[PDB]
Formats: sequence, C-alpha cells, structure tokens
Amino acid sequence: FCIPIPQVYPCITARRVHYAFTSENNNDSLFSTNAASIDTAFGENAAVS
Amino acid sequence: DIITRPTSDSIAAVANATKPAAVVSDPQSMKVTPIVNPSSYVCNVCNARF
Repeated sequence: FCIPIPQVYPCITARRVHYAFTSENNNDSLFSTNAASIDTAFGENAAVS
Repeated sequence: DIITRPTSDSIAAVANATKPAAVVSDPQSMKVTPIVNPSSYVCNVCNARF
C-alpha cells in the first residue's frame, strides 16, 4: 500500500494515481501523526486515542 | 522542382525571440505509466512471449 506522509502546512499536492485500497478499517496499529509538531494540516490528522 | 526564398531578417529575429521550451521539468507532473507493458510482447495465438 502507498500512503502520503502527513504534512504540517497547507501544501500543493500533485495528482496521483492509486489502485489498491482495502474494504474495511484495518488501521488500528496507527498510533499518532506529526507527534512532534503543533498540528497536521494536510494528511491524516490522527491523535492519541 | 522547388525553391526557398529566405525570410527577412527582421521577422526571423522576432520569431526566434519568442520560443518557450516545449518540455519543462517540474516535480508535479501527473505521471502515468503506459497502459500496455512495452517490455514483453506476447503472441496472441500461442501466448509465446518475446
């Protein structure tokens, strides 16, 4: 699988081509994103549950 | 039979002045791979590849 790295500022993203993606929510192993920064601007804004 | 009377110097200078590059390189280019793989070629009848 290919996943974009979450960014901390509003960026300009190039249009990308994707083909694969699952059918359920198999995302439980994700802990947090941009932990060291103040906020996630573009990517998946995951936070500690 | 053919001939070619060369164009005037003035208009040539103007034309050559305005010539943007037709192939510019930038990181955000919307890349798309070929639909059919150009590497291998398959015999459509006996499926022999080359």
